[PDB]
Order: sequence, then C-alpha cells, then structure tokens
Amino acid sequence: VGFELLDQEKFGISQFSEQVNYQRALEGELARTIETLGPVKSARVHLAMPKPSLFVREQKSPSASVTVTLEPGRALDEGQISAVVHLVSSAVAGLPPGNVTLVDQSGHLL
Amino acid sequence: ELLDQEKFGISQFSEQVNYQRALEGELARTIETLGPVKSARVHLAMPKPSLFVREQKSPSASVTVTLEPGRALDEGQISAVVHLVSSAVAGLPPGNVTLVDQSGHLLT
Amino acid sequence: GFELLDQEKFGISQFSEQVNYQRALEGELARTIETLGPVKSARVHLAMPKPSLFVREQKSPSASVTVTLEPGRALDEGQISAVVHLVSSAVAGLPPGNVTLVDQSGHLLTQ
Amino acid sequence: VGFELLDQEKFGISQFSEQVNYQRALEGELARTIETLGPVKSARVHLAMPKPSLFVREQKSPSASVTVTLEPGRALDEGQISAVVHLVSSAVAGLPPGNVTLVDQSGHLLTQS
Amino acid sequence: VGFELLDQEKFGISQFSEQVNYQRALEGELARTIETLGPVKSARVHLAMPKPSLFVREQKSPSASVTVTLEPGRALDEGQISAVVHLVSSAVAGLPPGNVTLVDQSGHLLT
Amino acid sequence: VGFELLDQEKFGISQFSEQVNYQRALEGELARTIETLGPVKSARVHLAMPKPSLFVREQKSPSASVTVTLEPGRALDEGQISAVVHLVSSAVAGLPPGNVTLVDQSGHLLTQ
Amino acid sequence: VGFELLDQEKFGISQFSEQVNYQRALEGELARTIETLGPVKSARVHLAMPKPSLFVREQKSPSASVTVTLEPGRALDEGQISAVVHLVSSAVAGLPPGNVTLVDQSGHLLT
Amino acid sequence: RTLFSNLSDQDGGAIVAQLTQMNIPYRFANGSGAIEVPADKVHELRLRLAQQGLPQFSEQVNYQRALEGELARTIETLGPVKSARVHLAMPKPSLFVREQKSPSASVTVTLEPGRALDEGQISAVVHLVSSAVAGLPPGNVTLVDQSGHLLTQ
Amino acid sequence: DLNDAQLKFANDVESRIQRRIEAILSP
Amino acid sequence: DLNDAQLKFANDVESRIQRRIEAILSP
Amino acid sequence: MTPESVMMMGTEAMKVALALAAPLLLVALITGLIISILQAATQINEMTLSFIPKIVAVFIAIIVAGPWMLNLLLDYVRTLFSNLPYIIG
Amino acid sequence: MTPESVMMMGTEAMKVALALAAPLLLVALITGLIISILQAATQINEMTLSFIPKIVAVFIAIIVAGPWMLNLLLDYVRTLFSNLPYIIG
Amino acid sequence: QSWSLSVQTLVFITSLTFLPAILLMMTSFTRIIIVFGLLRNALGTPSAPPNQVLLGLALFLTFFIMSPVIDKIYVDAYQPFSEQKISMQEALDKGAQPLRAFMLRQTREADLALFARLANSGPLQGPEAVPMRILLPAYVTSELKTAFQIGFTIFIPFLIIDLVIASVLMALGMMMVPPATIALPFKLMLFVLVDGWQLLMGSLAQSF
Amino acid sequence: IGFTIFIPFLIIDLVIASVLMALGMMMVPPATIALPFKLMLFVLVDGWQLLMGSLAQSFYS
Repeated sequence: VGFELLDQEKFGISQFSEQVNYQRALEGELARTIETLGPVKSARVHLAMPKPSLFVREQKSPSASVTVTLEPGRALDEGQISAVVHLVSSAVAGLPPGNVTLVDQSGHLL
Repeated sequence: ELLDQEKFGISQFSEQVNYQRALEGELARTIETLGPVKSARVHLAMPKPSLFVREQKSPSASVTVTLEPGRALDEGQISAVVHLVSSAVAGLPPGNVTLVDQSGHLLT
Repeated sequence: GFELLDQEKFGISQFSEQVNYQRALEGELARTIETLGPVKSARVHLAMPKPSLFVREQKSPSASVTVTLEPGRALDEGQISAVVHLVSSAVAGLPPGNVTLVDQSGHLLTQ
Repeated sequence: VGFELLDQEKFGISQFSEQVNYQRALEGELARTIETLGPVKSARVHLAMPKPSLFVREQKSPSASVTVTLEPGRALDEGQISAVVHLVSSAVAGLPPGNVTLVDQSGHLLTQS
Repeated sequence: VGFELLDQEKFGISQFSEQVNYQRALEGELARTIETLGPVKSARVHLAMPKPSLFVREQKSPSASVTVTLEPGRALDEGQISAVVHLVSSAVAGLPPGNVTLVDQSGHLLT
Repeated sequence: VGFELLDQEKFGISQFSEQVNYQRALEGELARTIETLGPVKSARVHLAMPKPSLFVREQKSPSASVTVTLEPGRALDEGQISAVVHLVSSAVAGLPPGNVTLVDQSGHLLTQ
Repeated sequence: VGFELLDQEKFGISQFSEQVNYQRALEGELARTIETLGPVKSARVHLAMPKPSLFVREQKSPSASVTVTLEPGRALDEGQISAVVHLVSSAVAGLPPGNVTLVDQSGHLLT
Repeated sequence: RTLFSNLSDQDGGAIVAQLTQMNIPYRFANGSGAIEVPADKVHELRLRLAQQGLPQFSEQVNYQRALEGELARTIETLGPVKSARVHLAMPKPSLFVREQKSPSASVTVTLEPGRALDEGQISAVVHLVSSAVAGLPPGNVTLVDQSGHLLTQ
Repeated sequence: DLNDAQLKFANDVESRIQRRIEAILSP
Repeated sequence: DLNDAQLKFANDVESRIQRRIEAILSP
Repeated sequence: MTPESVMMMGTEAMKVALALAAPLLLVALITGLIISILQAATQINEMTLSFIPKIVAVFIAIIVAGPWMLNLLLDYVRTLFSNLPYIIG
Repeated sequence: MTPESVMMMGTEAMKVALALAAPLLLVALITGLIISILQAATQINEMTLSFIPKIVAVFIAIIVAGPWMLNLLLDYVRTLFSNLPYIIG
Repeated sequence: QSWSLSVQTLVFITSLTFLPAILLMMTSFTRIIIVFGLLRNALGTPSAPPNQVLLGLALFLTFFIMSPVIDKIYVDAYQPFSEQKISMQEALDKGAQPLRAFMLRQTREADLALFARLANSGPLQGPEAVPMRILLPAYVTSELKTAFQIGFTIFIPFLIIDLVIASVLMALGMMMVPPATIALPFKLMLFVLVDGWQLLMGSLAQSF
Repeated sequence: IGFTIFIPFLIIDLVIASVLMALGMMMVPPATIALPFKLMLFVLVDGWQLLMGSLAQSFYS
C-alpha cells in the first residue's frame, strides 16, 4: 500500500495502471496523516482525478471524499474540519477545497 | 488487491473492467464501515463515448445498503453517502447516485 | 459472477470479452436484487445493442428482471422503484422505462 | 446449452460462429426463465436477428417466436402473456414487442395476431 | 440434431459450409418445436435463404416450406395454422409470413 | 526515503516515475528539517506539483500541506510558523507562500 | 551529502537524474561551508531551481531555504546573516538574494 | 443493573471493549443479549457510550412512557442538565397504505443557570434517543432548551 | 424531489419564526 | 409516473396546511 | 504523446506479433531439432535433410491455425482503428 | 563551431548509436554462440536451428530494455535540438 | 457605416486567392492528407491509389467534417449579410467565431503558449482572447503533430506482418528471398479483410 | 542547422539495420522499419515545438 505498493517490483505494467498506483499511494498517505490527528482513529480517502488533455480547452477539477472515524466522543472542531480540507486540497494538483467532502462514521457531513 | 493478482497483461478493456470492479469494492467497503451499515453493494455505470458526435454522457451509480437490524440512515447520512460515491467517480453528478435499502426503499 | 472473468484464457477475442462482461453484470445485479428482503431469487437479462454505424440517432439498451418472492412477500411500489433505479444505473445509458420487472407468477410489477 | 455452450471454445471460431453461438445461448437462457414461470412446464424460444440495412423502405426488425408448454390446465393470464412479451423483447437489442409471438402446445396464439 | 451437428469437430470447412450448416440446424430446431405441438407427430422444414451481397443490389426475401404429419385425425386449428406461420417467420431473419407454406401429410395446403 | 529513496534505481524508470520519486524525496527532506526545529516531534509534508498552462483565467499555483506534531505543550511561535512557511515555499519552484497550509496534531490551522 | 556521493549511480541515468544529482551536490557543499562558519554547528540547504518554462513572458528565478543550528548561545551577527545570504545567492545561477531565507534551530527567521 | 439489552454481537463486543478500557466491571447476561453493570454507573455509562456512538395502548403508552422516562433519567445525568423531558411520537401502525411514516422524538432540557450543553453532549443525547427507538433516525430528534432554543442543528 | 426540498425549507423557516415569537412571549 | 409525484406533492401540502390549522385550533 | 502512451502500444502490438508467429516458429524449430537429432544418431552427413520436413510442418501448421491467427490479427487491428481517435488525446 | 566541437558531437552521436544497438546485438551474439556450442557438443549441424531462438531472444530484448532505449534516444534528440542555437557559426 | 460596393467587390474577389491556403492550413485537409500519404507509404506500395483520388476523397471528408461549422457560419454571417442586414466587416467578424471554436478544440496548449510567447502576448485571460494570427500557427502545429501521431500507429500492423513473415522465412531457412515481396499481398489482404478504408475514415472523422 | 538535424534520423536507421542484421534478416529493407520509428521520435520529443523555439533563438542570439 502507498509507496511500498508503488515500489513492489513489477514489469508487466502500463501508464494507466502506473497512474492508478500513484493515486492509490496518495490516498493511503493522506488517510495516514488524517488518522495521525488526535481525534481521528481511522481515515479513508477517495480521490477522483479526471483524465488529462494536452490541448482540449475543456477544463475540469478533481474531487475528494474523506471518511473519518473519531475516538469515542472526540468531535472534530471547526478549525479541524478546516485543516483537513486544506491538507487534502493541497495534496491533489488543482483540487478546489470546495470539492472536498468530509464525513464522520455516522454519516454526518462535517 | 484484485488488480495486483500476478496476472500477465490481458487487454485495455480487461484493465478497464477491473479498475471499475476495484473502485466498486473499496466504495462498498467504506460505506459498510459507517456505523448503521452492515453491508454495502455499489454498481457503477461508466458511460460509453459516441461515434461522430461530441456528447460526454455522465456516469451513474446504484448503491444498496443493508442497515444494522432496525437502525435507519439519517438525512445527513443520505447526503454523505451521496457525496462520497459522486466524488469517487470522475464527473459523477450526485443526482445520478441512487441509494436503496435492504427492503427496496429509495433513500435518495 | 465477476469470477467467471478472472478464470479465463488468452485466446478469447473481443466479442467473447464483451459477452463475458455482460454475463458478469447480469450475475451481480441478480445477486443484489436477491439480497433484498422480499426476494428469494432474481434473474436479470440484458440486451445491450452493439455499435451503431448503419443506424442514425443510435438506440438504447433494455433489461428484463424476473424475481421470485418469499411466500407472500409482495414487493412495495417503492421497492419496484428501487429495483428499476438499480438496474437502470448499472447499464450505461439504460432508460428506466426499458426495464421490465416480473414476478414468479408472470405479473408485470413495472410497466 | 446457453452460457455453458460457450465454454469449450476451440481456437478456430469464425465471428459468424461466435454470433450464432451467442444467439443459441440467449435463446436457451430465455426459454429457461420462461419455464421457471409457474404455469410453464417447458419453453422454446427462436430468435431471428438480422444484421442491419440503411434504407428504411428496406428495413424489417428483430423477431421472436416463443412456444410454451403449460402444466395440465395451467392457462396463462393476460398479465402473464404481457410479462413474457416484456422479458423476450428486452433480452433482444431493439426487439419491438409487437414482433414477439407467443404460442401454446396446442397451437393457440396467446399474443396478438 | 441440428445444433448438435454444427458442433461436430471439423477444420476443413469454408464460410459456405458454415452457413449451410447454420441453415440445416435452424431447419432441425424449427421442425423439432413444430412436432412438440400436440396435433403434430412429425415436422419437416425447408428454408430457402438467398445468398446475400454487401452491396446496394436487390434485397428480395427468403421463403419456407413446412410439411406436418398429424396424429390420426388431429386436424390443425386455424389458430394452429397461424401460430406455426408466426414461429417459422420469426425464426428466419426478414421472413415475410406470406412466404411460409404449410402442408399436411396428404398434400393439403393449410395455407 | 527522500534522497536515499533515489538509490536502487532499476533501468526501467519512466520520466513520470522519475518525477514522482523526486517529489517524494523533496517531501521527505522537508519533513526532516521541520522535525529539526525544537518544538516539532514529527512532520508530514504533502506537495501538489501540477501542470502550468498559460490562460491567466485558469492558473493553479503549486500547493503544500504541512502537518506537525508538537512536543507535549510545545506551541509554535508566530515567527516559527512564518519560518516553516518560508522554508516550504522556497523548497518548491514557484511556491507562493499563501499556498502553504500548516496544521497541528489536533487539526488547528497554524497558518491561514 | 557529498559531491562524489552521487558521482556514480552506475549508468542508465536519464539526464533528469544528472540534474537532480547536481542540485543535491550543490546543496551539500553549501551546507558544508555554512557549517565551517564558527557560530554554525550544522547547516541544511534546500534549493528550488525552476525548470525553464516558455509559458511566462519572461523567465522566473530560483529560491533557497537555509536552516542553521548554532553552537550553544552563538547568535549570528547581522553582517554574518549578510555573508550567508551572499554565498548562497552566488552559488545558484541567477539567485536573487531576496529569495534566500535563513532560519535558526528554534524557527526564528534571520532574514 | 442492565446497561443494554438486545444488542448485536458487534455492538456488544464494542461495548465490552469500552467497558474494559474504562476498567468498569460488567456481566453479559447469558444468551440475554444484555450487559448488567454497576447499578450506580448505569446512566453515566449509557451517556458515555452514546458519546462514542455506541450502540396495549396503555402498554405501548406505558412502554412509551417508560422509555421516555428512562431516556429522561439518563439525559439528566449530564452535568449541565437540571431536568429533561422526552416525548416519543411513533405514529400508530401506518393506517394509510401508500403513505410512509417514521418515529420522531422531542427532547426538552432545563439547564443549570449559566450552563450550556456542548456539541459533544448534544450529539450524545441525540444518539442515545435515536438508538433507543427502532427506526428513529438522528435527524428526527429535536433537542430544545427551557427557553425553546433549538440545540440540534 | 426539488419540491420536497422547497417544502422542508418553508417548514424550517416557519418553525424558526414560531420559536422566535415563543421566546419573547414566554417570559 | 410524474402525475403520481405531483399528486403526492399536493397531498403533503394539504396535510401540512391541515396540521397547521389544527395546531392553533386545538388549545 | 508520451513515451508510455507509445511504449504500451508498441508492447501490445509486439505481443500480438509474438502470438501470431509463435506456432510457426515453434513447429519449425521442433521439426528441425528432431530431424537433426535423428541425423546425428545415425551419423548421416548432410545439411539439406531438414528443409522438407520444415516446409511440410510449416504448411500444416498454417492450415491448422490460420483461422485463429487471422481472427486475432483482424480483431487487434479493428480495435486499434476504433481507438485511434482517442489516441491523439 | 570549432572542428573539435564537430568531432565531439559526432563521436557522442555514434556512441549513443552504439549504446542503443549494443544490447540487441550482444543478446543475439550470445544466443548464437550458445546454440553453436550446444550443436558442437551434441554433434548436430543444421544451419536453420540457430536462427530460431535468436529472433525470440532479440524480441524479448525490446520487452525488457526497450523503454530505456526510447528514453535515452529521446533525451539525446531533445538535448541536441535545445543546444542547436548555441553551436551555430 | 459600410464599405462601398466597389470596395466590397474588390475585397471579395481578392479573398478568393486564399482559398487553397484556408483549406490547407485552417481546415481538416492537412491531417487527412498526411494520414493518407502515410498509409500509402505503410501499404508497401507508394503510389497504388493515384494522388487525384486521394485528394478528392480528402476534400469530401473535409467538407463532411466541417459541414456543421459551415452551417453555423451560414446562419451567423452569410445569410444576414446577403439580406443586407449587416456590413461586410461585421459579417466577417461574426463568421470567424465558429471557425475559431473549431480551431481551438483541436489546438495543443503548448503550441498556443509558445506562439503567444513569440508574439509578446502578456495577460491573455479567457480562451476567447487569442487572436487569429496567434491561433492559426498553433492550430497548424497541433494538426501536424496529431497527423504524425496517427500515422506512426497506422504503420504498426504492417510492420508486424513484415517482421512475422521475415522471421518465419529466415527461420525456416529461405533467407535469400525478399520478405517485402511476399509480404505485400498479405498487407493487401489485411487491409481488405479489416475494411481498412471504411474504418480509417471512421477513425479520422471520430478524431474530431 | 539542417546537418545537425539530420544526425538522429540516420542514427535510428543505423541501429535498425544493425539489429536486423544481428538476426540474419539480411533481405529486410531497413528504411521501411525505420520510418515509423522516426515518426515516433519526432512525435515524442515535441518535434515541432523544440524546432520552432530553436530556430527562433537561433535568430535572437
């Protein structure tokens, strides 16, 4: 998983799979740091990165969904919700914060 | 992990069918992790491009949840599931995500 | 099952690859439909029309769903609606109105 | 037959063969589900799938013939007939219901003339 | 009979052979279902499919001849004559019913 | 990781791989130095280095997210926060400080 | 941490590698000299050398971040901050001093 | 005394794990799907667990009334709460065939002068009430104070 | 669909106006 | 299809107006 | 394009070529080896012995496997041409 | 501009060609030598069975080291075209 | 304000001189003609279909691809100009819009960026700020690159056939035969059994 | 400029011919194989942007 997954010796690989592996690794590390935040017991990050074009004018921006499991009663503060947003947005080239969704283990949209 | 099963190259289409399956699996996984959800099933329909006309169709998703015996999903829940599934699929318009329970009630 | 696809040869052509994809989808959809309380077994048939060319505005696919219910477990209207939604979404460009749902006695549950 | 039929595939399979086999299969599964209908003891489905044509005045349409054998006295209701029609039509890309014929074991047409 | 044949392992075969075999198999299955109709003891189906072109040159339409042997005194109903027509016509791509001839064991045209 | 990560390089290395590896290494070294500052027990740096284009209407500058874990009660000074910002911004070609987010182990945004 | 350190890596080195290795070597030597300055116990230099782009009407310039660890109580003189700036700026082709940041082990910006 | 009854194995296990962590003695009623715990700790523990997200008419009425009373009592163990009233409003078996109904709860709290419920305590109350009633989603729990201020967003 | 969202919006506005009136009319 | 949704919308609006009237007419 | 958007396509193409040419080359090598071993066992001194077994083996292999290789090549080329509009971007 | 520069760029060019062609040629040579020594050991002599494994080995060589060649040659051409306006006279 | 009729006639008849230039640089003719030339080179025979047939076929394909743009121009510029409702200059400005959109949709970003760098362009902003004299060379460069991308992958199956035939022939022993001579009929067979012409036109049309 | 341009496109043909000759395929024309590879190269390394920029610099330098 993450960079270890990306490394696993492998030759029968294509550019598409190569990227997919990069996406998975980024997801893993982001979840990692999010868990490493006091109130967070486990995190799950899903990235939707759109297919790139070398000239097509049409422009689109990626999206992220973050699910957090909190420690018994460890509610996330507003400033917290803000810092999670910032981190996830920065980790994804051209991720507009407004496209980051943060949800708890009960299905509340933070 | 299904993706990494030491399988010699097959075909781009095979790679595509796989990627779709793996995404479905992980999404169902996170949905189950949620408290009220006992098991989840996600079906993705990635759209097929046309022939000569430029028409980007939008993908669609169907999510079936089995809830903890009796417990239901709150509206905010009916919202967070939507957000997660929509984000996980490049260009998935939330309005194309259907959420259904084990009894066949449409939650979305 | 999606398994069918995993256990396969290397001499298979594109036609075979597609037909296998169709079968797998049919299987998983039936599976989820059965996993709905009132449903004891489900059977999904997909008609995915091939590439256009000789046609103009192209055409869209169709589905037939047969359900066997548990003794007396009638499907509610909302249930029927949810089955429709799931099947339609699982098929690229499937217009709900082209999904037929039928019971073990031959009653049309949709329209 | 049907899906099982497409298992032991020798390398020498012409597209024509691949299609015919797909047709045979679809027929098998459809007959199967139709028999699974209570009143139906056995079903037989014949599909006529004709690859296309650009001229409208020279275009026909996919057609199906369904023969059912009923259980002793198990007459099919109007709604049943309707459901058989729907299933067969949906299972065939672009099959206009009106081109589905349903017949019993005695030769009575259960669908429209 | 018909479908079983098409399979018989064989490599020394041409498209022409592949088609003729398909025609034979269709004939066999159609006769089969026709016999499986109460009053019918045995059926024989002959198809005349015109070799097709990929060009824009005269479409035409195929024809069928159906001979039935009835059970002692089991006369076919007008509906029995019809349903046979429908089945045979549908089983042949672009078969105009009016080109289906149905005959009994005595040479009476039921059409 | 970081500079050591780029040692056992198999001949089969796509430019894409080369770049991703460079990004990883930079992230590692930056986190390392950020841990060197006294109050910091561990650091985690995420870089988003993207495409440039030219249309001024849609320009997305490089961005960074920095998570720090502090020593028990070792709150970071405003000046400290400023120095972290400067270091991260400089280490990334054309990184506008304002695109550096600094967060603590409790989820408090230390920057803005 | 050494010019000769990266002076190997076998071969098959995409030039990208050749550049990155140069950058690392320059960083190492600069940190080395900075450590030599009496008050400095250890130095860490990070260079951001932009890879030229023909998108902007003119070329952008590079940046440097320098972290110093001082000997117990060995505060750096203003003139010292100035000399560190000069050295780092000169060692990087077209490095505008104003893009050199100098920081101490406590996170105080000396620049 | 019974902390919880009729628990799933999953919920049971989670609850036991939390009790062990807190060093609270417990006794899972054999095949009763219930966990009798120190009588003096029952209410406090219910609340604490709720914070971590864990887990005839007359009879119904009585039941309902009993349930309301118990919920109120549990909520009153919160420091800032002087008194609590819970009203459960589950419509009688939906008479209308087509229309679909859902249970709701209204919780009124009297707070100690100068005290307020924090977001965590509010969430605990909402969860406690929702978990106690079958089919009651958290969203259908309204929490108000003596002045009629809505505490649940 | 959208009509239900509009109706819930109206219900919340009405409930909040009701609560604001009750708040001052209570003491 | 859509007609049933419109009818349910009308039924909900009528029921809520009825409940609002009953609420004040009850005390 | 990209080196990868090109290396992957070339790898797929040369896979196809390897699958196409594997039966003929394999039967040719096997027949040549068998004839050569038989020749060495009898200590027969000749160089042109293996050619005719080679030619009949290749001819029979072509007859046996022609439909398979031709269909595989046709399908590969068809998908390549269908995917061509999306290759440019 | 100076003849030293001309000969240096020519030499570097043809060393790039040598690096590009050395793996394939060396693999083919090793396969041929191995098959030849095996023939000598077994006393088997047909001039066609040495041609069979050589193609397979050389074609595998592109599978394994092909991306490296493609990345080296592109880098060479890119650098040459970028340094073109500085070696003008 | 409007130009005199003599000025309009002079400009109109002078503009017809740039018709081949417009067709080549600004339309889809360049990519199709380059792909067709590369395909002949790839067929193994350099001049099997005469240049005249390929040129006419490419012209027809270009017309069919550009018919929507031509319709948009006719609705926006030609029809209201011929009815004497807009001036000539304003008609040209209005009619340049759909062609600008068509050129932009197939333009590489790097080409546009480079040619804006060479034209001293500074704050460009909206995709609707690129001038025609900057957009045109970028479109030409992108078209050349795309045509090369299509051609080098059109070459692949014929190289596969050539290599397979040469390997089989030499491994069998007949190393003195010319592989291309035996390979050419098989290249023709592959082209006719795939329906190479029809599929190639489909791909070329879909490329837009 | 043109003669330093010519070198890589002849290098590719040289290596193609040598590789073809290693395996004994002496009757395979090397130009037909090299042309797709030359097109692939000129596609990969921004064949035209680099050439355009190099020519423009060659004037302004």
